[PDB]
Amino acid sequence: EVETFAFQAEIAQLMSLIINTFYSNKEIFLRELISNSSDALDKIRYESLTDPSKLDSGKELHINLIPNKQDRTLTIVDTGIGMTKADLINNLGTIAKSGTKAFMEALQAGADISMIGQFGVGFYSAYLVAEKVTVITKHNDDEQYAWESSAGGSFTVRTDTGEPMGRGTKVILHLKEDQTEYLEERRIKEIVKKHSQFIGYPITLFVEK
Ligand SMILES: CCCCNC(=O)N(C)[C@@H]1C[C@@H]2C=C[C@H]1C2
Repeated sequence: EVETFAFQAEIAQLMSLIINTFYSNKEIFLRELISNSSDALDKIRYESLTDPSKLDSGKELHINLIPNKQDRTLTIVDTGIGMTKADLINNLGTIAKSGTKAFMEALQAGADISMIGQFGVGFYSAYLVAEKVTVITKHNDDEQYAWESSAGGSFTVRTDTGEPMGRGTKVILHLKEDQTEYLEERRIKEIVKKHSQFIGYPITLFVEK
């Protein structure tokens, strides 16, 4: 059972600005997704201080970067707090509405797309490099869900049947044809070292076979 939803108008507007604006410094997408993973890990770490059973679904707090040249995908996996169905469908998009409006006003004032993180909507920078984004997520209080969008104004959410995650979030970037440089080990290392060197969780860059 796949449910289809319309993005809020302001968020659809942000995604098409991200997709259509000429902007060469696309690598900042990785910093934004890693920062998102770091916050999700902070959240479950804090919550587990007052309730250790919240780590029954997995004690390890880490971030994995998994390129796959065969599928042309880059996956960012974290074992953070995860996202409920209400998060995916409504809550997070609602929060993002005000940061979207502020971000788009700043861009009129001379700001540039690399400051998207200061407005809390860094996730959508994924569409600098991806034609389609799949997010698999599991929160302790909900089931495993798959969110997906190729932009164009709509996203889908379904219950996920694949491998159980335990807890956390997996962002699968289906890369545009001319953005395969972000599948290369030396390029990913360069970006992580430049923008994410002080992230307080182990970041493991997988290599391909
Ligand atoms: C925790 C790492 C992801 C942070 N998520 C966001 O910032 N969102 C706006 C959400 C991602 C999916 C698209 C919209 C919602 C659901």
